[PDB]
Amino acid sequence: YEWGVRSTRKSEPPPLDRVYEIPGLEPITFAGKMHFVPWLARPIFPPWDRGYKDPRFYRSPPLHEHPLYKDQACYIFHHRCRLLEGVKQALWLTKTKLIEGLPEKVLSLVDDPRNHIENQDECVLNVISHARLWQTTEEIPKRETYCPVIVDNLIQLCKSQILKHPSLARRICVQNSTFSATWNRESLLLQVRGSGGARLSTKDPLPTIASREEIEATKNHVLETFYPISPIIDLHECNIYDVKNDTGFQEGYPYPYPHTLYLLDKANLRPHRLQPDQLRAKMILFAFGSALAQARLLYGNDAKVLEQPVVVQSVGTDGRVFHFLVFQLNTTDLDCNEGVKNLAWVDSDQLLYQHFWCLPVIVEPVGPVGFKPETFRKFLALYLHGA
Amino acid sequence: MKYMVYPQTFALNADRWYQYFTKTVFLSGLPAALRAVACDCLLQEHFYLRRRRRVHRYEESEVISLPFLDQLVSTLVGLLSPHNPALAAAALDYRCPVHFYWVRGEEIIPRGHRRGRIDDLRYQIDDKPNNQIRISKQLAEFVPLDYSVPIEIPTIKCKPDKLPLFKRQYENHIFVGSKTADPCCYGHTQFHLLPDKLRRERLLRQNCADQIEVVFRANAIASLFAWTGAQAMYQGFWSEADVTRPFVSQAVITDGKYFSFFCYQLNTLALTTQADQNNPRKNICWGTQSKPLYETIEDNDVKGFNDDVLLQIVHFLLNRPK
Amino acid sequence: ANFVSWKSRTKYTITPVKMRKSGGRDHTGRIRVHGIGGGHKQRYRMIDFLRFRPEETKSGPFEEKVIQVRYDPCRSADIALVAGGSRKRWIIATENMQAGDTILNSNHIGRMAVAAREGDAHPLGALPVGTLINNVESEPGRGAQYIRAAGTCGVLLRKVNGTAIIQLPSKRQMQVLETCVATVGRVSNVDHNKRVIGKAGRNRWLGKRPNSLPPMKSYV
Amino acid sequence: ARNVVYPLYRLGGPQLRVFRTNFFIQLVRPGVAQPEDTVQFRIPMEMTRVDLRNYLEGIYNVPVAAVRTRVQHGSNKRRDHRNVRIKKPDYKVAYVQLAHG
Amino acid sequence: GLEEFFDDPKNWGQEKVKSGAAWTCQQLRNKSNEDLHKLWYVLLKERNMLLTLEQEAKRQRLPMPSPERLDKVVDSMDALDKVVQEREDALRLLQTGQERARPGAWRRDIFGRIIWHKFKQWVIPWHLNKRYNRKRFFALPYVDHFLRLEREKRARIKARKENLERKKAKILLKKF
Amino acid sequence: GNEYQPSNIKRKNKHGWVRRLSTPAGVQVILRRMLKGRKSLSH
Amino acid sequence: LGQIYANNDKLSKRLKKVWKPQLFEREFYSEILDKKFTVTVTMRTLDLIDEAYGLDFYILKTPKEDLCSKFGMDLKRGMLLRLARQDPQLHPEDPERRAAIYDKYKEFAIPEEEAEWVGLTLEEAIEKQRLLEEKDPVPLFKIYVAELIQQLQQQALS
Amino acid sequence: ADRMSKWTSKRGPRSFRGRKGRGAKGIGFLTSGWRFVQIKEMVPEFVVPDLTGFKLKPYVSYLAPESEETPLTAAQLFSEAVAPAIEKDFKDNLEKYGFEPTQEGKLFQLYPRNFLR
RNA sequence: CCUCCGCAUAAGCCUGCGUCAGAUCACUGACAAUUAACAGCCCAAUAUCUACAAUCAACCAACAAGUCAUUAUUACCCUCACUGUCAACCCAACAGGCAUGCUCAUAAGGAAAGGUUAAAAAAAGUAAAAGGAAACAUCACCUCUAGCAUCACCAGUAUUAGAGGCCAGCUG
RNA sequence: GCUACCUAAGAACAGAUUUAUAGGUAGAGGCGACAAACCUA
RNA sequence: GCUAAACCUAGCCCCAAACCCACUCCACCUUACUACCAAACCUUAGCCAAACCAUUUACAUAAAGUAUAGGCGAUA
Ligand SMILES: [Mg+2]
Ligand SMILES: [Mg+2]
Ligand SMILES: [Mg+2]
Ligand SMILES: [Mg+2]
Ligand SMILES: [Mg+2]
Ligand SMILES: [Mg+2]
Ligand SMILES: [Mg+2]
Repeated sequence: YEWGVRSTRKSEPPPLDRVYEIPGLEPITFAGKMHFVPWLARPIFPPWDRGYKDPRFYRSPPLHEHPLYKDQACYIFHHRCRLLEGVKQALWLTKTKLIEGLPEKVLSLVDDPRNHIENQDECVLNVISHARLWQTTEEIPKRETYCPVIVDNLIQLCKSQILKHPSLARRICVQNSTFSATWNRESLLLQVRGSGGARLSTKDPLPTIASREEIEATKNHVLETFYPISPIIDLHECNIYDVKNDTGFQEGYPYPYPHTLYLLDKANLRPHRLQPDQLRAKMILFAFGSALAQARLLYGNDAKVLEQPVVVQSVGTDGRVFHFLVFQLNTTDLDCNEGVKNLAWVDSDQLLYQHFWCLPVIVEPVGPVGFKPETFRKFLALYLHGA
Repeated sequence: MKYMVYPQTFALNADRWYQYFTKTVFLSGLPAALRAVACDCLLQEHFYLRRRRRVHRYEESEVISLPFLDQLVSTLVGLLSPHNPALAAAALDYRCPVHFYWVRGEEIIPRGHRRGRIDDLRYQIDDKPNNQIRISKQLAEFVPLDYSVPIEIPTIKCKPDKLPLFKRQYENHIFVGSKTADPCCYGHTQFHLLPDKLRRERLLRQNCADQIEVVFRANAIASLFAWTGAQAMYQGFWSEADVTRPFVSQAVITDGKYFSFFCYQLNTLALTTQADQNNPRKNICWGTQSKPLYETIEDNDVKGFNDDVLLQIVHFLLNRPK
Repeated sequence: ANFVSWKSRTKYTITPVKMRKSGGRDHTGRIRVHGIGGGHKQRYRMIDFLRFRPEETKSGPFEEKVIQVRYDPCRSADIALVAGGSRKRWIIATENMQAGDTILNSNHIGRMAVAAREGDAHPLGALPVGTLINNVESEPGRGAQYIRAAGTCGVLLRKVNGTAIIQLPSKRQMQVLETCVATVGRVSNVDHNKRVIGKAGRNRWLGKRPNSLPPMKSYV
Repeated sequence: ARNVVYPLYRLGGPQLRVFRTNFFIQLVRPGVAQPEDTVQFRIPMEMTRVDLRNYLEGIYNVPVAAVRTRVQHGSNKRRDHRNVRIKKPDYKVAYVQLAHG
Repeated sequence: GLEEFFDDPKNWGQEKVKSGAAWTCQQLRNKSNEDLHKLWYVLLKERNMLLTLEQEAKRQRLPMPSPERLDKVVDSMDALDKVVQEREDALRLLQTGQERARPGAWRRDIFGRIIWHKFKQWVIPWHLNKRYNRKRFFALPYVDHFLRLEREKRARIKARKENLERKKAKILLKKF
Repeated sequence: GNEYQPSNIKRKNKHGWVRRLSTPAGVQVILRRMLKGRKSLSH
Repeated sequence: LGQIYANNDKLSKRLKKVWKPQLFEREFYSEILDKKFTVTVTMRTLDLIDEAYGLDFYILKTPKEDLCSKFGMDLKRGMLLRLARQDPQLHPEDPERRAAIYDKYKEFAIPEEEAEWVGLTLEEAIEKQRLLEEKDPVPLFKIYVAELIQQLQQQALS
Repeated sequence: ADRMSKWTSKRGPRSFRGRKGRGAKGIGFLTSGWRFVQIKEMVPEFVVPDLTGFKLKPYVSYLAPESEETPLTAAQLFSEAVAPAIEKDFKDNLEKYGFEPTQEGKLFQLYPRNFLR
């Protein structure tokens, strides 16, 4: 069953005038006139090409004359790719073992009560109430309006602790920074083209989390392979690509080392947003991508097991559900299914409030409900990492 | 329906007109590692960040200069939080609307079924600063309330529609950047950047090279009156209950490369003809000329990096409520 | 008239397609079918009725996974988003098909019968005779034209050399070739028949206005 | 110029140049109160804002800074003895703000 | 400056200004092309002067000081433009032999009549110009009847005019 | 009597020169207006 | 296109009838053009081809009015220009076959100045004559140079 | 409902009033976001001479004589422009004398025109 | 004293209570105006992507199943033009109608009475003793037809599609 | 451009709703919760 | 004695003779009057007459309203 009916297809030209069949004679057409005439023959025009070049009427060459048409298909992962099997597929493409819960090295930063902004419930209540209610002139702010403002204001609350820690004066957050990283995985080449908001750069790299006992203990782990799903579903099969490793930056850049990828889901529609398992998969591929490009910038394109492993953490959100991720990239020999594996610590479904009421009901007042500040304790644990 | 005062305005000599609409005296003047972080932001946006899509010239100040100014404010509010703890608890709104609606004057309707009737001429400013800093407490005033100053406000000789100023009817908004339930109603500082139309390259190409600095000055008066005035409305004051204390805010506005600095001291919400009879009091806008932050940027670093411009940014960010 | 049919997309797409009501009208704007028009809006999910299609640079039988068993407005049965290899596609659901179920689309005609599960698709030479089938082709490579509505089923009656004979739910028997693919089991959404519309609102919401044995057929 | 076919510009082509200007211009007095630096003209219909800027710059050496035009509808409401509408012709009005103070 | 829209400030209100003749054509055929360029701008600025003076004359409800020199300046712009077009045309006849500066063709629209079609500039050639090919430069056979009807309406108007001229001639011979 | 409920899109799309010339019968409408002598052949 | 009386008496309803011929997609081989054409044809045309002893004779013998097809007249102009030129493009590298085919139809030799105009409709001949006598006009520089060198050669002979 | 009135740009709905304009010429083109790009080359430059020391006023004195109208035919312009060069080079390749066969290499082509006025 | 009106945009109309002048219950001529930021006027190809409604979107709650999205490579550097902008207004009638946003009695808009008398009859309103009436469609059901694909039915497939039938009380 | 049904993409206050805009169906016709109603008095 | 009355001459009609028109510049089939981008032919039917209607029914001179045709009738 073919798609597209004949009435919507390009209508075939009527068959040629029978004069074009007689071999001896030149037809007499309306091409001597400069207009259609129905009692002369329809001429056959040579395929015209505009000699000069104009940009608004450019017609690019077909997909062989492009100077990088590699026949071996690269599967690309851009920020819009909504994966199918959720986290398992990114764990396969990443060659990593998952560990539920953040490590004690990160959560112990907020173990003492000294690492606290004063009245953190009042401040985070004001960030939630500001962005989700008090923000704009509209009566309720839409998600595209408030979600970067929730993330941005929480980063300003954690940025207000330069008074307690001077080291946070060595980190910036850049935006519209696009990294890229290609790696081989069993049979076919993969690329992540990373274009997400708020890569928080530092001067200093993050100190590693997993010891060599745990990295070595990843060898007996096996990746849970899956089926019928070939594990490249919903990536973008591109033939016209370029293998390239980009940290997003020119060389010689202060604040060069990625710290946290603050990637968010600010689409107003439920179908237009990433489902939260796919959100977590997008975080694993972006932190893997930027950490991997950091490894290619520090160590060449050498498939090896890294001695100074790179650790890049990321926070992804829908606006009220937070998903935390610490990624520990310790091998670049991705193509085998054995050896040491990367390892990642996740926090799933860490909502910082159940719901927000932007109008009073008649009973329940204006404001959030279900607020739980342990999630901001996790957020602020991730901001204080390496300080 | 009301006049629609645009702060970042193409109109010639719109500064003198806005001092009429606003009842302001424009007084010229004012009442280390920061250089490293500033040059890090400059070189970050011009040089170090790799662009996927090619930055054309029209696309520039949307792509290039806007996150430059965002990064400057977020890093200076970062680093200057120990020197000024009021910025540690101060809200930082990025591209957030400020509206103010006031009534200034009277007009008898010249044509129509309403002819010969007093219709007071309303105005609204809708503005988006690039980013503003709002404190829960209020900066102390620069000059005393009801400070006399001998220079006189302009008086236009014609209808404000003879400046290209146009009328619409839409929702009258008085808005500081957030609704009135927010605890941070008062305002510290406000950072603007002039749009692609108001480049000084065009203003030199067109023969209005005089009005270049006027553009800065107009964005001074319309924005800050719409901000301080809106702050005065959130504290309950209005045109008949005039402000009992002066409301003060502050603005560095720029072209991306040239910076100018402004202070604004709202003393009167009494702008109507009913309320400008026993009203000697007036609003005062302090201002500087424009000075370039850097001079050029080549391949690797900046050249001709001025330092007093960073010191006036910092001295704006460093004052405090009491 | 300006009738351009919406039935115009060329490539198969997993996404819903905005479709345009005809109103009962022709391409000439006159009512040919009375009593159509004015329903709730619907989007069209493109169904792949060629059930066995090997994908690009693959062949032979292949497994596929059910991701979601989805209501479809355009038809009576509900459908299944079903992904295998590098491609998702919408197929039509059988009665017990869960999310997460695995379904084998097979091509090899065995020597013996294949004790197939509830929702898989086999050539009619590979089935135990006297089983309920659905989504039956008419040529090898035609695509599944019949036994397609909600809860319907037809039983494979008997087969001759290179030929199977089906009982359609109107009990008219059909002679098709052996190597035409049909899916086993009965179509989902049973008790679509046992239902009370209750008010005429649901008659109007489905796009409906008010108004004004045969011989065993062959295809060999 | 007006009532002249313009040559088509293709990207990379020469500058379009007018050597004898077809369209005239007349500066009228403002019928309302206007600012001191605004000079009001009656542009003919086809003259754009940019043509007027270069027209006053080239021919009259006037430092023009802003130009704002309005098209004025002349009335088609006055009739002959024949009950046939006479149209007073429509005209474009240029409002010119002069530079340099 | 803007004072070139106004004449000599001594002439303001004098209600009569001595102006010379207009340029005739043969006086202008002796001038070079650079000189006709410069004279075009002399007459151009003078014409803007006189048009401001007309519009202010209608504004103040007064009559013009001398409306004749507007007729003289339009007279000279017409003669000068005609001279410049003569030299363009004679050079066109020598260099190419054409007679029209703009190309065209005798075509025959939907309405049957033969029209000089003036060509327009386009970028793409005519056979893939989507809007050009919606124009019909052929008349179908249901038009030839209306061509005959139009032909006979013109022949009636001509016959009426010729006959009416002869009747006026007979009245002249009866009167004289 | 408020049968005429005006719009310019329906007026030009109903009776304009382009719809009149789109058909042969409408071209004959134009030709009869041109032959009666009329000042407006269409909208 | 006519009418019948309903049962072959004039005292019944006069009701109208169209008599359509019987059409047949057949296929022919013109030896002069040397090509197989797929032509819709009727039984009477096949019979006239048989009575003319070939489609080349059927086309070169039948009068333009009698033949009454634009396509058959274009076949006639093709064959007649092929015979009017004695074309080597009939059978290249076989000159005996060319001369045998060309001598078989020697009867219908028409000059080339007449064989172009065979079967053109009047508007198509208006076009062909329009393209014959279209010329870029002569730039009057060349005409005036010719007259002036003529005049200086009259002064040279004085 | 008017037919006699001219269809001007002031007259339709918003979509009609925006499209139709007066007789002005396009200077550039619209781009995405409805952003008009102005092309510098399509704007006419008024080539305006220097009037300094120029001795021709707009009127002619009445003391000047009357002459006879002799329009410039191509025979005259050939005679004075070309004829001395051909008489000189004939008493002692027509492109030598100021003739060009084509003018596709030429900036100011005479047929069809590329200059304005 | 009314205000169930207003003010704007839309559509429509096309200078239609601006100034000067004049003729006429007591329009003509001249001149002048509506200034773009609002709104129209857009988009470089070729491929390839777009399963998870909206409802304060959170649970719940569903069915009639829903209004919103890119990436890959190539090309790409100039820039703010054009048009709308007025009014007491439109379609009718010689009563009515009109989309939307705000205001929900008005900050905006207006005037039911030319003067008199206070007859009849008529219209409307208020008061009144005592009395207190003196067929089609369609859920559902049945029947018949129809084994099928690229312009309806239908991008549907017999659980489908189509055609049929069905007292007391008050009151001029 | 009314009116009847339809379509596209909307809106409003709860639908077998009301409605603006643009398109479609044309007289041997259309359209009809069929009044042999309506289809510019 | 008000209202009015009057008025000749615009033009037109019928012949004859003769074969007409149609690019100042610009714009004009897109929503005509807008500077500029990827397909034509296919019997006229009926009114009316026949006192209805149903086949039928007109579209130089002279032969001649003759031969003919025709519900052998109206009529042609
Ligand atoms: Mg305008
Ligand atoms: Mg705009
Ligand atoms: Mg208005
Ligand atoms: Mg009022
Ligand atoms: Mg009265
Ligand atoms: Mg009573
Ligand atoms: Mg009869």
